[PDB]
Amino acid sequence: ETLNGGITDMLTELANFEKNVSQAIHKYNAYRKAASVIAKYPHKIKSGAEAKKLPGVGTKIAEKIDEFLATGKLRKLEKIRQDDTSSSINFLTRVSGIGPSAARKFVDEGIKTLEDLRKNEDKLNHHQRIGLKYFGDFEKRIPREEMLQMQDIVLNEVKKVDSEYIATVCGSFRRGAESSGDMDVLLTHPSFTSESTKQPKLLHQVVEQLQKVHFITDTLSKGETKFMGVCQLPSKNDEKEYPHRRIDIRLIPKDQYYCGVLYFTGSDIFNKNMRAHALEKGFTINEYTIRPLGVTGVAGEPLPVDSEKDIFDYIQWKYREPKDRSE
DNA sequence: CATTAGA
DNA sequence: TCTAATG
Ligand code: NA
Ligand code: NA
Repeated sequence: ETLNGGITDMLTELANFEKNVSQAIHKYNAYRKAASVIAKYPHKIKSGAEAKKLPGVGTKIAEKIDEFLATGKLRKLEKIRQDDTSSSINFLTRVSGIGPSAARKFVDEGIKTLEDLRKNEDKLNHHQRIGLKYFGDFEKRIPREEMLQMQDIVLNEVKKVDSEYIATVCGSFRRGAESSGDMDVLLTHPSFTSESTKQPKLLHQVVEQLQKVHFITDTLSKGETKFMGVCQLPSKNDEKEYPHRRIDIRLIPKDQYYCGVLYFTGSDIFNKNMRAHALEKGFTINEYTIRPLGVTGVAGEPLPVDSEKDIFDYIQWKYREPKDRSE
């Protein structure tokens, strides 16, 4: 957790490099398994050799470790930290819509900057257009103050359109959290579940609503069960307009909401820990259901849920207010 | 680990 | 269709 601090960090920088700049899924995949294990290691690594005895630690990394342990740095790490090319890809990538592949391509055309981007806005697709457009706001955190307002909006429509809707703003927001990255709306409706052959309109219907009123301002992607867009709060009595905010609405078959919802609300740790428990308690949890574990090895059969409670019960835990779904 | 775009 | 990107 700290005794292995730098080692793990160098390792991740490294891993990251292969992954992004180079197309080195393997090397990259190496660095991380390595960073995973040294992290677990209970002791202060004193040398490559020592490290080396570990699984995943080949000679390649050991070597790296000594140098860093030796001198407060690593050259390669230094060389890469310097390089404009690689530097360039690390940057472009921030653009929502821009991945590594695209990053490299742009770079090799000479697109390195933001401006560069604008000059060749033509070479960009919609998503990437909007990513570039809202570059600034997309980087900014959402205050809970704002969150509440937004939420309030979405909840109001959803209902106005159909009363039978059920929306849940998941995430950290849902976990109390003072700020949030974007907003997630868990959507479900009774007339939609596991089997009931869809109702795409069920999604569409509301998307449309949000837009009609101008909450939704852009679409990154709209498909039958997953919308990806941009939204924004009505800039009051002027002098202050709102930043454009990332947003994701998604249709869920009523018979899987609470799992979905439990799940999405995290925290990543709570899940696992919650997940790990259902296992002893003879279960199996995942993004959509909970199933009784059968001796033979495995076993199925989707236990029925009407609240985040039911699920708890099943595994006989204490209902944890999301506030405390912290870990 | 899945759903959407894209070309 | 593959492949890329976000979640
Ligand atoms: Na080894
Ligand atoms: Na990006």
